[PDB]
Amino acid sequence: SPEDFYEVMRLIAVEILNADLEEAHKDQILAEFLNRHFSFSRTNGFSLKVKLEEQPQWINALGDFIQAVPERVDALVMSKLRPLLHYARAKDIDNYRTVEESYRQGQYYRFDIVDGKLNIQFNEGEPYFEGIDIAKPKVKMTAFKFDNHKIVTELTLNEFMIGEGHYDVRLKLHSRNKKHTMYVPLSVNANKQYRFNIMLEDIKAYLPKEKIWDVFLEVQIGTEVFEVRVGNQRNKYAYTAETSALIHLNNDFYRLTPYFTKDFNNISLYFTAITLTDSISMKLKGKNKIILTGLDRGYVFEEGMASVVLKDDMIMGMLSQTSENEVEILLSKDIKKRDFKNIVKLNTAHMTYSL
Amino acid sequence: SPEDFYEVMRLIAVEILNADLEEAHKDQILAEFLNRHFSFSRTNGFSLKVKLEEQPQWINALGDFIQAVPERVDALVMSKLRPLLHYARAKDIDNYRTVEESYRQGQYYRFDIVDGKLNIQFNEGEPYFEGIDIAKPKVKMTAFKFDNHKIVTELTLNEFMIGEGHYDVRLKLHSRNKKHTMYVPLSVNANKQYRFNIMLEDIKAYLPKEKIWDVFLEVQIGTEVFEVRVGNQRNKYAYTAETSALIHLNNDFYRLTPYFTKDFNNISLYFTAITLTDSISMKLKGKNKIILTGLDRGYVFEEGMASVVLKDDMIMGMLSQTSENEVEILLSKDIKKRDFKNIVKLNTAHMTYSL
Amino acid sequence: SPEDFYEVMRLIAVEILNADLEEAHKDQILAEFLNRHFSFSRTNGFSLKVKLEEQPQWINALGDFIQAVPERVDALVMSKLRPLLHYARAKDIDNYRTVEESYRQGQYYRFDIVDGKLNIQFNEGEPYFEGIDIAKPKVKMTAFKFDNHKIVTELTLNEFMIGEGHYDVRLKLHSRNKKHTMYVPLSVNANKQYRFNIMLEDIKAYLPKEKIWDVFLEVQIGTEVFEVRVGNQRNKYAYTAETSALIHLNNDFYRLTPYFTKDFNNISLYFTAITLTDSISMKLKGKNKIILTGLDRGYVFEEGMASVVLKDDMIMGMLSQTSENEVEILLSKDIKKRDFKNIVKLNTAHMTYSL
Repeated sequence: SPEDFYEVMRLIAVEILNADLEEAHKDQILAEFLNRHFSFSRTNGFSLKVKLEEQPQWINALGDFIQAVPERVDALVMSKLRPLLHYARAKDIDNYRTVEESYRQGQYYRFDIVDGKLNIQFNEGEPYFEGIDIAKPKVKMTAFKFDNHKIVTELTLNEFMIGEGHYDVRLKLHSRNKKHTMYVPLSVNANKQYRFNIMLEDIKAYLPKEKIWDVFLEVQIGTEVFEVRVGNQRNKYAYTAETSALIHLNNDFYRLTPYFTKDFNNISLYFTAITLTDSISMKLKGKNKIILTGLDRGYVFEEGMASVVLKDDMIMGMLSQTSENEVEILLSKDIKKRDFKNIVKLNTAHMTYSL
Repeated sequence: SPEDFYEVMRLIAVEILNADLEEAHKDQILAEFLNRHFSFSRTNGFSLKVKLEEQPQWINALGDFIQAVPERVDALVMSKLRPLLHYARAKDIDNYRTVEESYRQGQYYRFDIVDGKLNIQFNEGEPYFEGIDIAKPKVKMTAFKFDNHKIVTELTLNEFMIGEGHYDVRLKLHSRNKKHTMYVPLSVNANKQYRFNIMLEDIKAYLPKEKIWDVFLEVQIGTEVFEVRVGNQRNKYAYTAETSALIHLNNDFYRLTPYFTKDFNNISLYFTAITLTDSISMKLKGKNKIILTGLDRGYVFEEGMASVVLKDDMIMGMLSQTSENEVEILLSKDIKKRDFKNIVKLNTAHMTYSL
Repeated sequence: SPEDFYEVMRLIAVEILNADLEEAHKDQILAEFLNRHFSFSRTNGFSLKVKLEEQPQWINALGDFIQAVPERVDALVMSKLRPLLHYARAKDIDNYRTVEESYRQGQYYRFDIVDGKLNIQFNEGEPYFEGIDIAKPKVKMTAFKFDNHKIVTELTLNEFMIGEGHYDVRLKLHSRNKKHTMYVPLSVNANKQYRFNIMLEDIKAYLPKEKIWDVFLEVQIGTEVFEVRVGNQRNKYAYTAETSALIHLNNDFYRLTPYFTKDFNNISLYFTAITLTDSISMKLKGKNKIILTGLDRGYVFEEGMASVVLKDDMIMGMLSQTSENEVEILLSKDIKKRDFKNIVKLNTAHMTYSL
């Protein structure tokens, strides 16, 4: 129960003050006490979790507890807590929730940035709290689709202390050895859902430099840069593990394989050479259907128009991903078995693969 | 005639000063007097409208009139008028026009921004006028084309007090209830003509959230943001009203319909469900042509390669928009009437529609 | 040899001081002396050119020479030399090289920008040198490919005093008369390799305004803009001179021709009208191959799916660039010679050309 709890934290704050050493050393010890308690106790975001009727009962005890700590100490504590300490002593939970609410989406009544920090007035007539640090945004990968033509991924900023439009975002590919880097511009965003089209024709020339490419979201605020590793929060990955995309580069074949890391479950891209006939079989089904089968893993191809090229003939077709390791190319006419063996080239809607 | 006119405005300025109340209250009343007169009288942009020979005759009378108002008052008047008041008293119309000229395109001899405001020196050797506010840009929609694959729109900033390169622009879709938002990056710009390619594959996932999407141009200068509603100034809209684009989304069909609002003639996008066979007929013409007819409104499709898919066969074709509600798909071979009834799938160059 | 050389420069610095005129006029004459010597002598970048063992022998003599010039003068010399003058007197070549190293890629131990200038601490514990100007980046065009559908060019910043991520870049097309302009956004970048996809459908409407379009790279740092003319440093151009791309615009045909200027060997784009049948021949080879031959210059087309349209029939094909002025369209079926003469329309994968 609230005031039985904050009763206790009040007395602990009292004894830190009546310990036996200097004045300013007690507040530093005390300042660390409420950085942690507001970060890791019941107090964090109580105005959004507790239902609205019981929260009046919460702010009284918090108020008497926060009344016990001197106003001096609000300068050494983490900057984003100064408003909550102030409305705690004032037992003002319309504004206390507003603040905790204001941090989640970055919607303040009035605000602006100064020196890369926030100055916020949370409601009309209330003071401005100045110099509030900007914490790292939480990112959830809410979509991830890919084929042999592009990768489409959606990253959703679930929590960020600053609203849409005042920051820039890019998708960052960082090699595991940190030596090489790729940046993909934003394609479109709907509120805080950020969608990136990674065209493999754009990144084919740079991928061979390293095998492991880790995915980050870069978020820039003027010149303060956040590097957010992405993947550990996500919607359910839509493919069987090791599902890959076929890449063709300087007469050689490669696979691009998304996967999730062992230590922290983040998403990365594995790029390595293959031998096409060891990885994918090509067979004739009926007289007008070509079937591509991933032998060890699924390969996803873009659906739509396709063609097969012989040395003196060509046939159009329609490609469809019938299963996660099986692709059907429905040809526009019959192909004899003897000529099927002489396919020189296979094309999807945007890519060509010389056999 | 000029000095008969500015004669009068001089005497009106004289009587505001000889009214009977405090000193600073007269200038505020006076400051509002010339905010309006420069905004809504013959004086606005006279150096660009009047032909060059008669303007010398204008600046003398303006000079004697502006000579009557104290230099004190140039601090409470709208910031962008301070240069014109100064060159008025100086009866300097080479610089007066230069200023009015300088505001139209944002081409100053010397300038830079400070606190989101302009500090301008209009000619060599002349003073710097500091702290000039930036008014909202005028936008004209100079192109708007669309099909079932993308929207291409060109927005031209006809007037803006700051030159190309120092601001950013994005295309904003804002739901009528302000709840949801889409931002499209700039695709290319030629001087102050800004072209946006809105790929429907990029926005298909976000459109179903609301029916009405209003079009804005966002213009950002550091952190000062302008929201400009667009459409009321435009070149002639190139389609018959209610012309739409067909969208396919999770087995369901929709229309995306550009239109212009009743109250202020701005352009918006209407997204709503349809029943394909109630809206579009598909018929065979001759033996090798498929005709799509919009029954209630025209539907625009991307011209170029297309195909029709049957359950065990496929046929390529060429799509052409023969009229605004009629589309022809010229097939590569004949199709029997009995098989035309068994078309399972229809594809344009970039989109697929399962029947 | 080092100290025989810097011996001399020391004495020259001595006599500039013992000349007969004012104090501050000698330092200005002296300040210009070491702007040039560090810019155009053995001293420039010696810590990166000389091999590591012999450089200790270099910094002693430089030290005694730089010891002779007063510390007063480091304020009037070019800002980026202040660290090297300081570590010269200190004969500190671990830090001297670090600085020269730090300028090449823009990798400082600690730094930030202030007023569009750098404040740098080069190693842990060392002072901060403040107010360092940012010189123009060196640009090398490391790739340039094009066809009738897009231009793909890669620009590599070989040297830039500021690391990736803190600046923006755009590709600029500037008409020779400076009247018209085109800006192409960045498509992707890998470290300091910046790739631009210039879609001709995006720039077709703006190209007719002028014939000569010069290529620049714009680099923006807050509001300080660099205009870097590109082309004179490049990898070997991949096409024969005058190789062009065919453009179709309002029933008329044009060529877009990259070329390099006479005076400074920079790359530009020439846009001018042609008569299709005077520039490109179309002939039948065998019964299923259409050959496009550039008569006066090569024309590059995008490889992949293509089609030819007759007034009541259409044929798909595969386009391949067999030589730099010869293109083969391998049709899906035979075409009679009498119907080949009645081709109304020719399509590549993304473009259409009405004959």
